[PDB]
Amino acid sequence: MRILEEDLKNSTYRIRIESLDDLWYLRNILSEGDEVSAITFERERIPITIRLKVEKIEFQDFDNRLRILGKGKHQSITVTVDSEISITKEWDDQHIDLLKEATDEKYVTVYTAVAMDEDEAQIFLIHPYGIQQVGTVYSGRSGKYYSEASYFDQIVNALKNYSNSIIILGPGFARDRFARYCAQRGVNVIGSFPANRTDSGAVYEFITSADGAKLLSNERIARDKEIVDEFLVAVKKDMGVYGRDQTESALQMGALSDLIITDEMFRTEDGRRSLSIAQTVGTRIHIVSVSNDPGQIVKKFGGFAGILRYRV
Repeated sequence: MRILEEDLKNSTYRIRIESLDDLWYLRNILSEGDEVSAITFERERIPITIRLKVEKIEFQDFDNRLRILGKGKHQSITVTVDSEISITKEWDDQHIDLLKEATDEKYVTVYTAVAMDEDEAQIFLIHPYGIQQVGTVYSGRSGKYYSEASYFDQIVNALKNYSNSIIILGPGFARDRFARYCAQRGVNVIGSFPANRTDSGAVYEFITSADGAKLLSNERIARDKEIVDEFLVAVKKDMGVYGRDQTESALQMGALSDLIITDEMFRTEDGRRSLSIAQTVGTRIHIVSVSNDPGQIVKKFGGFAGILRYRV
């Protein structure tokens, strides 16, 4: 994301979408009734009171449903890479952060991860907020025992359409052989790290490992993982709290050191309500995104979770 200009007086920022992921960020930045402005076409502007946003994680287009103000009837703005937008609203800390994050290369890097066996390789894109399965190459080895080269070859083809640093994962050294195979084709990798299985789980676990940390411990995905794990360990050790009621409850009595709520519940009034209470009470805040599995966990628990402390 790129910030073109701003108007402090009217709480506005003009941002330019540069990547697909920028849409995900835009989506989290926009809310209920914000005022958005765009130039449509012999150029004409279109200011709007947002009423609904249409966007699915990993999409390439973003739709702002609305009511024109700059007349009166419903209309719509379609955001895509290269689009420019003026957003007016009250910018709380969470939203300002989304902006600082979207525009910082150090935080939005995308990696291509290949978790492979001797007979199967799954490719994923590690977005700064979640994992996106993007294919699967079977070696067929069982059915042909066969040249591992044409399997490795299948993997390289599936990777041609992407251009991010590569991380190779997997159980038995098939990863090492493949990394060596890629070096001969020019294609160089950060890669090759052991992993129990060959599924998404492997990617998250890599995120959680020493090497994973050195690489992306600051990205959202890694952060949401870190806290939700703490919570999971918390609940096991009888120091955790889940569910709106129970959590809000423990929050109110300054009995919890960490308040974990979801992406979704933050767009909720209780959500925003509890965040401030949390600041009053002296409790750390954590907004986990349902766009990754750590978020999914908290979602299932109700969207609210907390880690206990001796009543403050």
